[PDB]
Amino acid sequence: YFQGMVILTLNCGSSSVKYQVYDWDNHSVLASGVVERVTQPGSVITHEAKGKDKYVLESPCPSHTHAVELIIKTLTDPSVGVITDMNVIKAVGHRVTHGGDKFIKSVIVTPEILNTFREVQDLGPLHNPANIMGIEAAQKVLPNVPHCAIIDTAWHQTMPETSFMYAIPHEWYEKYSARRYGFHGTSFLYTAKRAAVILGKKPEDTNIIIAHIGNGASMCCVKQGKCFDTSMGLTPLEGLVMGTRSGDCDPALPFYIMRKTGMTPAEMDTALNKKSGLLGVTGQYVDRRDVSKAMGEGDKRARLAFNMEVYRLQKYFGAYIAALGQKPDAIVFTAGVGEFGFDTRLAVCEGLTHLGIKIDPKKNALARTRNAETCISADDSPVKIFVIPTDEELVMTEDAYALMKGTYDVHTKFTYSFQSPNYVNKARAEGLKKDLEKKPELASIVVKIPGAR
Amino acid sequence: YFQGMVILTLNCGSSSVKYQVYDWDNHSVLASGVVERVTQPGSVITHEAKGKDKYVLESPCPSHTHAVELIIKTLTDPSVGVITDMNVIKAVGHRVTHGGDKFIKSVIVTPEILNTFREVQDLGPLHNPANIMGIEAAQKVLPNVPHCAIIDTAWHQTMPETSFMYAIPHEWYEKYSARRYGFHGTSFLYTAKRAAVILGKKPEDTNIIIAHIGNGASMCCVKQGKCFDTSMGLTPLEGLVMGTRSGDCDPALPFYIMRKTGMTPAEMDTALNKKSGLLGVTGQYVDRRDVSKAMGEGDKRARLAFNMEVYRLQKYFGAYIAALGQKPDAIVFTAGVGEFGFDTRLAVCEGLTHLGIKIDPKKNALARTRNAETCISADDSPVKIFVIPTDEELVMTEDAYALMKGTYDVHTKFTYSFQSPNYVNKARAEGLKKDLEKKPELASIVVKIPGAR
Ligand SMILES: Nc1ncnc2c1ncn2[C@@H]1O[C@H](COP(=O)(O)O)[C@@H](O)[C@H]1O
Ligand SMILES: Nc1ncnc2c1ncn2[C@@H]1O[C@H](COP(=O)(O)O)[C@@H](O)[C@H]1O
Repeated sequence: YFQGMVILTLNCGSSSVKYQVYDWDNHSVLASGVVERVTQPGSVITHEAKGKDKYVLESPCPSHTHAVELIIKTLTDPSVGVITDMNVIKAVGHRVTHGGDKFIKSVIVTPEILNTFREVQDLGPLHNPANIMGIEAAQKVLPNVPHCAIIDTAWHQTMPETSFMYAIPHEWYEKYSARRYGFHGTSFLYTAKRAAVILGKKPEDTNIIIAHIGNGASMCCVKQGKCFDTSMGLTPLEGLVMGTRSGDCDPALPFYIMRKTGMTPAEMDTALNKKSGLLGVTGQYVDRRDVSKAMGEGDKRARLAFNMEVYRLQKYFGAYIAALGQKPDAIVFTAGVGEFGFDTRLAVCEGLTHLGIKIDPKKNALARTRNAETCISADDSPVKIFVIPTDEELVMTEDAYALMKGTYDVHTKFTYSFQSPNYVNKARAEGLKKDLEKKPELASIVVKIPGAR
Repeated sequence: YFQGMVILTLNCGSSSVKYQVYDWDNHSVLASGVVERVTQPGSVITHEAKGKDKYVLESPCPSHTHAVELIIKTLTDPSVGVITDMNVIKAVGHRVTHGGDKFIKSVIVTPEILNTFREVQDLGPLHNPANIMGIEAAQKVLPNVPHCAIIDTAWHQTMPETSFMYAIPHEWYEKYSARRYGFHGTSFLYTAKRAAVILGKKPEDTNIIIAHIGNGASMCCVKQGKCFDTSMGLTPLEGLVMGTRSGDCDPALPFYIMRKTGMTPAEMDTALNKKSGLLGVTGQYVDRRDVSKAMGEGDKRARLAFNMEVYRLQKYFGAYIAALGQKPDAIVFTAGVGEFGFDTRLAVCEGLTHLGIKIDPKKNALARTRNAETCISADDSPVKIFVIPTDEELVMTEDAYALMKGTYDVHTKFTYSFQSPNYVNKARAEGLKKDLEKKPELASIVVKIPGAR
């Protein structure tokens, strides 16, 4: 088939470049991978091409430009590559963490757009610099395609002022744009649209609450198909318990500790972002699998941490049920913990039965796959409970495709491929076939989508 | 009658000493008042004796000892006083803001207890110093009676670790006692016990949520008659919108602002505590009456601030309904806004009808008095809604009396006078008679107490 409508997506950190290559016309992920230790000794690419063994190569990358060059060379390599030449790529979608209130939707990057991103860099100091370095690097390597910014905060720009304002001097909002922004926007967008499909409803008629429980974790209250409130804040620090981030805390507690320790703001910021959360409570574990395993061995710090995560999730679900002003149609679990953490889901939902959230423990235990969307609520639960594995890369891919084509707009005025009842994820469909060979009962909880055939 | 069982209560700030004199055997408030501008030029006492006109005297008070001396001289004055001599006072109850996790209940002050309070002073740096100065001052003036500490954090010491732990390095808890403490403890204790009486239930069987909405504001989740969670934190900064405090905020937002402004921790702490909240949002108003009046004049900043307060209350009610694991028996409004702010109560409750909270707008509009406990829910509301004017001074009085007598204990093992169905507040009963002359319909919403006669 025609193989020339390919989209590259990139997510660049201070030390890494993650990539995916998507063939739009064949609706297929051709490859994904990561360059690690960028700007450091020992830079290395791990490249996973469809249908092939993992490829690993150490090659120095003192800059993000070297990392993007290594990716392109690997993608076009005759033996390990997946595209014939670099011109197969027709657009690049870049993750940008923070758009302030200057960006409500994805954009094609221009010099003026880059200047505007510099005006908001101070809002996302731990993330935006490397995101922008990745844009600048890829523009040098792939100069003849549009480079697009898909912005983690943009989804949440529908929040009303009563949700996004902090109770702080109004001058801090007016002069420094201090307000709630929220993150995980591409995940919430994708999962909100999938939830609407599963419910058989137009998005604008849906009222749902989504928990993106990854290493970073946040919740979104979706009212009439739009973000109404979300748990992260000005920065990704606020809200739920996370792997290494504190989430919610008395704003004065960091001062008490700074006085006690001698720490200064940037290193209190790093303690709250890199030494807190599950790692802080347990003293050693970041991954929820390790917390759950240690709890099962008797580790009281892990048992506490597990329960703190559960309790804060319960409180946020209750808060956002209140904020909706009505019973939600559904709650949604996504990201790694949401998709695999059956014990977290059980403990959360069992504490919410008086709010209409009735899990079926048998269904919940089966939902331990990335390859299917499932319904784990009891048949008569007032509120449906869905596990919807996310697809942030697809949002980035489709935004870049639609910006290149000229049809992209904000989601209240634009229709995504994955809003179709007949949308399929080819790689996940193949993985599901394998999952069903080992656990045939999983088929009983896969969602039944109205209008699909 | 015998007039010699008198208890003095004191609440000392950096610049003030508030006092009340309670005749225990005659069950009557003899006087209350305040010395203002203590340690400052222009110190002045305002003294309100039962049945007399307000008395005001300027008299210099360079120390809290001078202020306590001025109070005692005023109380024993032949013309404006209320007691024959200082030895009529048999005990003194002092407000202490922060007890850390070292105090679970009220105590008679000894030198060793004072040393223990110094170990926790760093947890309540804006409040405990003046509280302790007041104890030391009153011990000099009234050396022959017990001085008792009634501690704002103690009520909340029943919280379980899953509620009180922050997701921070465990060393900060272990080395610096960093955890959630909560405040308004005397108000929650009193109102929780009154709610149990009104419900006709033993306290240990009650599950209620109390909003103490004063200039400072916090909420308490009372599970089986004990605090389970509360909205203030390590310090009084966390949680609800307040007159000048921010309440909840991304812990990283103060760093973004400090970088932007040059402010240092103590002055960021003061901005968040003294220039935020309603004052920060509106730019000029602290008192909810001014916010509501300005909203009614069209002030968009006041309208925003009103709505932010309402929305955060809704979220906390939803969070604490979730945390209870069951429908609450009742929600309770108290303190000045809770007792008079009918518009706040209406807006909060109308957004919670799907959680069983159904206000009756006619009843709500009548509940604008400090002199009665009322029920403002619709007759068939799943969750009762009570307005219970608080009485922090009575808790302080009774704790001091019971410590002096030797019968005091933590509230799960001790019975207060105001747990009787037949408990009466004499001054409020007289004020209610006057309220009913002007608004006879108020009588229709006064609570009907099981077993009262
Ligand atoms: N099987 C599992 N059970 C529980 N948590 C998991 C599992 N697999 C991955 N995770 C969590 O998912 C996180 C990654 O999620 P994500 O941010 O969606 O990639 C990891 O840091 C783990 O905490
Ligand atoms: N009539 C009223 N309506 C609304 N709020 C009031 C009213 N009277 C007092 N308040 C609020 O109550 C606060 C004092 O409450 P408290 O801390 O309980 O003394 C004031 O700062 C006002 O914001």
